[PDB]
Amino acid sequence: EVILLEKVANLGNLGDKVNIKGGYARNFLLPQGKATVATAENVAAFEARRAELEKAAAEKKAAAEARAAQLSELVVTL
Amino acid sequence: SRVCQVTGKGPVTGNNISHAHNKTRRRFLPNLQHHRFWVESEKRFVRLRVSAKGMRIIDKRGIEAVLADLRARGEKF
RNA sequence: GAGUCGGCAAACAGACUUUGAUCCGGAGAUCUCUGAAUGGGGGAACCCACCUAGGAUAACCUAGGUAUCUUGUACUGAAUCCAUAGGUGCAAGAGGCGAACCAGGGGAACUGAAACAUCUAAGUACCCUGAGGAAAAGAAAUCAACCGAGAUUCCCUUAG
RNA sequence: AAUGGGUCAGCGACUUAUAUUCAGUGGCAAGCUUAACCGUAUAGGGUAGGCGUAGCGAAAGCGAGUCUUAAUAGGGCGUUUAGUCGCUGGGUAUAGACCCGAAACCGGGCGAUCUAUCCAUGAGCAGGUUGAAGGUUAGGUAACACUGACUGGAGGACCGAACCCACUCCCGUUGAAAAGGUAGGGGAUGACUUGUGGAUCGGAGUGAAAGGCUAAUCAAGCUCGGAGAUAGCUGGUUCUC
RNA sequence: AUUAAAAACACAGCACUCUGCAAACACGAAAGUGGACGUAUAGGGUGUGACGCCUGCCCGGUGCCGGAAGGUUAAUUGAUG
RNA sequence: AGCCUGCUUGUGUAGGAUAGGUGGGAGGCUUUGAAGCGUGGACGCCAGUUCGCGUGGAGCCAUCCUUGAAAUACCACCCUGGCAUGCUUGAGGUUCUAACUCUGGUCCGUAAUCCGGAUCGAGGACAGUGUAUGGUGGGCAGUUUGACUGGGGCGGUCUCC
RNA sequence: CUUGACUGCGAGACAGACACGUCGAGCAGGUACGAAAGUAGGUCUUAGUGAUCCGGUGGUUCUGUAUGGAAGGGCCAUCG
Repeated sequence: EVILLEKVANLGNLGDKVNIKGGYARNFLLPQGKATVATAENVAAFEARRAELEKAAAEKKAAAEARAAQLSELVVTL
Repeated sequence: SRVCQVTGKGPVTGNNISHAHNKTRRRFLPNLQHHRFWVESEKRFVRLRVSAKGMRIIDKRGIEAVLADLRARGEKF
């Protein structure tokens, strides 16, 4: 009932329509820009933007290549 | 008061028939709760006291369509 | 077209009217304070103000404004970047009263049942909210039986 | 020696509507009659409908018959000569239904100027006693215990006026007074008394509690409505033969 | 208040019991407010009623508190006939 | 608890050795069916069976060969002891944050212990509320609680022979 | 030996406010016994009981909300 927009969910995919609970669509996914309710009004707009899904979702895992190298330094003085 | 801000469901009245069929005036209250609804086109939440039927109507029609004709009626949010 | 200055209230004064009073109708002018009462208060008929314009000689006076809300619009702009809340100014409208009628919200009990609980009384009385001179309803997702009728309202029957 | 009436003069109790039944009296008559409504409108029109001309059966139905029945038997009901619409009476139904009369129940207001509690802010308590704790001082003990003297001025302390109360008698009972007076009595620096303003209200308040109080009203205020509640009860019911 | 001032109520003291704070509890269809701008030495309810000596037996009934988890058991489910 | 895959594991009387069967099927010869004893992995209504045969490209179970209520080899269909897992669902526990809650802090509207908004914190899918439902419930309510009767109360009696 | 502790009724009475109740010759259809007249519609007699409304069960010729059916209702028998 929703199109996903992130591939790091524990039971999610790239852009697959999944039918989920109403609270999970309502309260978490839609206010955080990671899913949108699968409506039958703009479906021909999704197929003319399928090459937009590759760039940011490849760059996200590519930015964590050098992001995790500064978290495990253990230089925080309590 | 206890009216849904989406549907206008207020409280209605009826009876409490016993096993000996004694009728007593009771009242039927809507299942109205407070819920914050995220609007993308305003980049904020609105918090309106709606029934669960109103929740389902938000789910079916979108928050933007329902929030369009809340204010034609002239509600708070 | 000949008297008049309202009544209880008859007289009396000073007067007015054929150059047309009084009287009657239409349109204006004035219209103190209270009261929705609306500049702020208040124990109704009272108390204290502000702003603008003009006039006034250590005192004021004239004429306008100055409520709240809703809607529309302009300007302004918090946390918070953008713009939202909010705030200021304008325009328009509202509020209160009235016997009933109407449409709704909430709704008894005595009573009857020869007691009394279901039931009745009765969706009555009452309270509340709106609207109009009427309102409401109204142009078949309606009824009829294989024939047909065609919106709604009101009345007489079918029928106690 | 039961009730009721002081008396007089006025007033004061079988109505009205709509349905119906019976009698009387009329019109039409195997038919009678219209309701709304139309009407130059008490006319005329309008016969939709109502009742009658046929009944039996729970019904389908069948019909001078029908039902029951296995029955053409029995038995029940029915079948040759009248009904309908007015009008006037007597009844009946539903309405306050002959009139007057509860205690009460419910609904909307009005009241805490009396009172019960409380809140705020004020103020009253003549006069006389008693003499707590503390202190000072002399004694007295290792300091402490503990004794006198002086001081101090406590207390829901004491006696007593104002004030507040109300235990007793008598009077008064148609009062001076819808709760008092006169003699005596209780408290009287407090859990006191009181002014002014405010708060709480009717299955609801407040109550040092008595069913007390809430405007002379209280086991559920007052007022207005439902309402002409209801009354198998009481009282009354008017001229003549 | 207006026939009962008392032996009645109150009372200091006592005990039981509730309540960890947005307290138990009360008035409020609710918001709120009191409790309380308090906090278990506090606050509510209840009974007893200074003080002195004391306050015996009973847990069957009924309540209150705790306990397994066996039977029963409501809406809702909807197998099967 | 529902479903599927290869379906491998069937050890009774008697059968060397196996019974849950249904059809093509009478011989298995794809390194035969690598074989006599047998290494190890499993289990056995226990000495019954599978694969690396100890080595190797080798005739064993003899397909009625007996026997047994149906025989093994061929090859298709399912289930049963059930191996495994997902396609699911139902009850618990723990955790998370994002709904929700806060009669917590701090900003802001604002000169406000209200109320919103933002943010931080804390709890947390609990709490709580709506609706349905069982339980408790004189806290409150509308009522009922018979007549006769040598007055009433008590006892007795109410219908029938 | 056997079911007359029958089915349909029922002339006429008794009792009686009503609802109830009591007795019953005879007729039809089928049966018991008896050779046959005939007796047999319970028991020598009078107590042994309970209205309606609700429901249950078995029939049915009836109805059956447009129609064909059902549902529900009606009548008949019966139970609580």
